[PDB]
Amino acid sequence: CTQERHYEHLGRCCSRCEPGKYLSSKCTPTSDSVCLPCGPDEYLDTWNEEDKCLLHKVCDAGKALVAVDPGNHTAPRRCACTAGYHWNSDCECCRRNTECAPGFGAQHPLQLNKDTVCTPCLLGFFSDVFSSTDKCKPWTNCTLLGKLEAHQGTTESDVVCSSS
Amino acid sequence: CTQERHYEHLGRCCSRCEPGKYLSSKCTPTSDSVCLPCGPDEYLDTWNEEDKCLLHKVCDAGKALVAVDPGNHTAPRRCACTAGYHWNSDCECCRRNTECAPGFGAQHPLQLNKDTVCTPCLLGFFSDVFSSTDKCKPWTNCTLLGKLEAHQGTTESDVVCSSS
Amino acid sequence: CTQERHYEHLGRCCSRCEPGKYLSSKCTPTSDSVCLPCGPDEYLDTWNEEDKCLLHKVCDAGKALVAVDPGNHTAPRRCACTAGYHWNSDCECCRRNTECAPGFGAQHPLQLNKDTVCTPCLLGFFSDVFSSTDKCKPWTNCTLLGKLEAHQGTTESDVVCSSS
Amino acid sequence: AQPFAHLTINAASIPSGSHKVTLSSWYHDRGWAKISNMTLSNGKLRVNQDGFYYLYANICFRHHETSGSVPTDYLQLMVYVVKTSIKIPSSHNLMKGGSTKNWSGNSEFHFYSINVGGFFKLRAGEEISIQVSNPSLLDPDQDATYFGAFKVQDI
Amino acid sequence: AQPFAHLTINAASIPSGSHKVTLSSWYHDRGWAKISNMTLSNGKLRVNQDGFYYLYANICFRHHETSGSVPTDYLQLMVYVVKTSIKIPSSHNLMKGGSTKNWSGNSEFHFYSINVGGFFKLRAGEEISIQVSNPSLLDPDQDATYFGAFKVQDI
Amino acid sequence: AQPFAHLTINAASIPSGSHKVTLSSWYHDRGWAKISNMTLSNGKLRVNQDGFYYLYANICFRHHETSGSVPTDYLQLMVYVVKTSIKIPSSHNLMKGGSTKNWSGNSEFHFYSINVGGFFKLRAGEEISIQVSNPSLLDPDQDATYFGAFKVQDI
Repeated sequence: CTQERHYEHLGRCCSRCEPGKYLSSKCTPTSDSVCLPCGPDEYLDTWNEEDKCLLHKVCDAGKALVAVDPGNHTAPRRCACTAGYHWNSDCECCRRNTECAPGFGAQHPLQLNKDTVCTPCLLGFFSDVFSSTDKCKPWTNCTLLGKLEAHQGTTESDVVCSSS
Repeated sequence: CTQERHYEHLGRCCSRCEPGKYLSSKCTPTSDSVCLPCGPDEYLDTWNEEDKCLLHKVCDAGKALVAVDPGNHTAPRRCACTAGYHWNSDCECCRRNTECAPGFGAQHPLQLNKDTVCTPCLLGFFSDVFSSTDKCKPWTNCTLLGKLEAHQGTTESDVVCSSS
Repeated sequence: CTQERHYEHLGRCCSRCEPGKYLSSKCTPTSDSVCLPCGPDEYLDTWNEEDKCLLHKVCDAGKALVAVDPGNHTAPRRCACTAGYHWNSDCECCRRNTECAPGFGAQHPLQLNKDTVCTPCLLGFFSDVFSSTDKCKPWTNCTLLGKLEAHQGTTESDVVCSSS
Repeated sequence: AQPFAHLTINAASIPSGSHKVTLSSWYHDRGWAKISNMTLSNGKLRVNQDGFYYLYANICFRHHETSGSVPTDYLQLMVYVVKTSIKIPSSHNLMKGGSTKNWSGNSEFHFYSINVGGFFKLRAGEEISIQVSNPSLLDPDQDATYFGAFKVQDI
Repeated sequence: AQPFAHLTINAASIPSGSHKVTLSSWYHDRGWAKISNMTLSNGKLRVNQDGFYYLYANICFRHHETSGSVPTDYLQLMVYVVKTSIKIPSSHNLMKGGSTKNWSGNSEFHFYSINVGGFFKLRAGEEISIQVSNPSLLDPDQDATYFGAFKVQDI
Repeated sequence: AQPFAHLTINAASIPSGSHKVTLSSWYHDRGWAKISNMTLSNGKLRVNQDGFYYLYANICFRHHETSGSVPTDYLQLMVYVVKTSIKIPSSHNLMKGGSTKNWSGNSEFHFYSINVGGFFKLRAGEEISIQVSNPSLLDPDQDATYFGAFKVQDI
């Protein structure tokens, strides 16, 4: 018999427990499964055969983690690394986002809990700094400074303006 | 019934063991507690119901610890950090005494196994060094050098003397 | 009864197992010891009473170790530290061979898996470097350079040659 | 059957200081936390039945940049497994573990764990508790910080 | 009698990356490696009989000069003892241990070991497995890297 | 009932070298030290009754300024749990733990502890002993340095 609600015990096709509760008692030959609701800060999000509910992840501030979804008896608590960091599964920690070097800028918009991806500055823009947040700045317009363009700019440096 | 020598077991008000010995056998309905004396390097310092005596603290030289009171079957061994250190309960270790900065001196007398407490030098005295032992020195008397006082002193520096 | 093949169990002088196999069953009063052969990568090198064979040493490359003798069911696998290192029993690791200072050279031939032993350079030779492999070099012969000996050499420096 | 306990740190009640403290809040009924024929009051695990128990503890310390600078000073991350009589003054150390550490580097994250375990003779009424040096450094995870006990033999 | 297992790392099949991996090869029948009334498939230790087991793991990390330079970057040597249902998706952490390390010094050799142990309620069909952060740093010795379990009490 | 042992270091007889040594003096009858149906000769814990035992050890290393400078050289603090037959030559390693350390800093105190534990098949006549790398660094406390064993199941 199907699984989306059933399992097999004493030769019987017993009913599986629904999200929000765990099985307190396996089915006997005379009665079916006794499924009780998850206690505080616990949850099960699938039809199960668990004798205890899963405990919610702690979104430890001390790890630069914050709750994005508080979770409940049916859904797990979801956490994210705070600004400037992204979750790294190898260390299971919030790693500092990588910096884009001069000539490149951070691709926008900046994804929460994801590392910054760098891309080179294209014609008309530059970045002369190491930053994990800044995108390439457009070259200065000398006329706004009341000047003329003495020097063309690059991907790494801004134009040079001079009073005529 | 009182505690300064009694406890309750099989409905009976049994006698508690005296410092220097532990209870080898709890009281039966026919006899009382059998209290045997503490073995070598062991002790119990209170009327008790222990089945074994407490072992003496090791005053490890390797931790800069030394025995102040050897202790015995009745009293616990007492240890102290050697000169220049004081016991720190957070690390359970002998921490280097803190240094008084120029302008302050170590309050005397120096307490064994306690951290040095600093106090500012008062008029007529100075300290021009970082020390966890030295108290403020009094200003030099120029006449003992066969000189006159060219410059007044401060809390941080000594007077300046000059041959007239 | 002797040991080179015997041991005592149920009052009986039972036969000990030969290298290459372990005892699967101790002798009963009706039969003797049942000795089965060592499995893959295992060995026993003595007449024994073991219920399992010894597993071969891993000659971990990651420890700069290499197999000198692969070993087998009768003999243990032997390992050695690779060139430039020697096995240190305190750390149970491959330690960097020690360097001979100027004035001394490495005694040759260089022993595999042993530390280099230094000896001072004797008359006519020198070493002006720190090395765990080099032995003292003989002084340069100025005539091969088409020159004369301007300066005599030492144990630490070579002769000085000058075009006449 | 036998008594036992696996207590996980109460992530919501860890003290915030830097001074050694007795941990006084553990879970005993959620996640992997469980207790049987043993009593937990306030960080104190009371033995309800004489016997020889195996006692253990896993303690995890962690620090992240966003929490501030790690002051340049003495850092010794310690755990002490302590035994106290529910009616007899000073506690005594059963087990000790830890390490002096320097977490001044410029790395974003610092992590360290300690584990201790031993076989002990306990009496009903005796209590087992945990002390740690830097509470604000404690990792709140159930798989990280916890202690337990299980009886293996009668007295 | 009771089920048990002491699995030692399969020295010939340790993954070579630097990324966290589930170890998938242990010995179960040689040297100190042994198993009883428990099943080992691929790094997964299956419980064949309900009960409360004591689970443990010892993990040793090592690095030698001859293997190359230790890049100047983030080093966190971790072990996670994970529980998975032979028929239920995501695994969950039971125990965690480890330490951030700096192995940039000029010493020839670097070494570090972690140990974890706890009392857990397990059901037949549930599996216990090991995850480590830097597999290529794993010490292949049987006395160095291993995990095990033994039942101490019925459910 | 079952055999067991919790041996604490004999604070008065720790060797003074820097070379690896087999510890040869433990307490077996004072404080937390206890033994039952097991024999302790000279650092050697003899198994008196076949079975599967859980073996463990906690080792604490410590150094204080007043003891002198920590030479700038190779420091690897290790513990090896060794098995030997009361009548069969070379010992073999059961468990290994430890860490390379740099204790050159200007801190007054240095501290480090290791723990190891595993399930093993032992025979009467077999002996369990402890080896450590830097004996003069050993912490003499009973809650700090010790090893033990307890039988959990018959063969």
